[PDB]
Amino acid sequence: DEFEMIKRNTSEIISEEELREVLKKDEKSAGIGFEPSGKIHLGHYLQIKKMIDLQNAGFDIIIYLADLAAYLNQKGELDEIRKIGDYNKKVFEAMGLKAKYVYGSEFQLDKDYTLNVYRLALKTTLKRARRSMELIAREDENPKVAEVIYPIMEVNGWHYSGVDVAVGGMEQRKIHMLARELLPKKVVCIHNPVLTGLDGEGKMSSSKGNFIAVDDSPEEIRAKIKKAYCPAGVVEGNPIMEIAKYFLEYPLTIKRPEKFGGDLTVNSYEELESLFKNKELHPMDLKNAVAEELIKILEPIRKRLL
Ligand SMILES: N[C@@H](Cc1ccc(-c2ccccn2)nc1)C(=O)O
Repeated sequence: DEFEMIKRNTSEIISEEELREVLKKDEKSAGIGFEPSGKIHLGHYLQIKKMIDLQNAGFDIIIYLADLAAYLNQKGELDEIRKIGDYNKKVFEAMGLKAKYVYGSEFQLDKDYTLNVYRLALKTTLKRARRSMELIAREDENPKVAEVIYPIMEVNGWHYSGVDVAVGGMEQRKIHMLARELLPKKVVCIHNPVLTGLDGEGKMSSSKGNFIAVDDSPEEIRAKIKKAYCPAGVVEGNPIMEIAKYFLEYPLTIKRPEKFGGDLTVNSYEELESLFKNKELHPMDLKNAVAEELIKILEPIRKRLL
């Protein structure tokens, strides 16, 4: 059903009971925001895929091109940030998402909005605001006051958005917790898992250059996958298995030379995981299949961008 379709491949739903209450409503809205990113990667796509799930489930979708957040988070000047946000919109549209796109700065600098930001700054401890930014803040040896304005800026955004559901990666959870504690309307928070970087050494991120971009060329995708961390039998923190879990359609046919066991059809990610944990499926053949199927999945996106 819709709940299950929404829940599929999420890390958590802050409350399932509250989301069930939302799904009874006819008019319901879900939002996500992104600091504009020079490259749109599989992390982004995972969340937009989830936004599409909600859209299919009768939700109106709003995407915040979070230009002011990105400004607060040291991404550059607003005019430049906004150009990147416009590029990001194009990618999201190429992904098949029709939604309303709003630049946070269209409303986040209004006088009454600001006064509410100050109101929330009185209710939010520095310690809690800092903790909320631990996975989000730009690396800074000398953390700026802007870092603790960021979470109250976003919390007030959620308040102003009027959405019933907020979406983001697990790293967003502490900011979302603040929103649920501070605001008169508790937003349902759907968190998506954070993908491991291709080298398996941290989470996948724009600043770490450890991601596959939705517009990477086939040859780039093949090279990135060839080189990725993918230890035999190891599923945990294996970025290739995660791509297989989050992006691929099943039944999945894995091509292999007969000398390695010949073509392999797997009817679910859970079978794939079993075959991989049991070492019936070698990294090399997993990689080849994941690279080819991923290329196919991203191709219509790469094709539109042009
Ligand atoms: N914290 C997210 C960025 C992010 C996400 C959402 C919002 C927001 C929500 C409602 C209205 C306005 N803005 N602002 C910023 C990230 O790390 O990409």
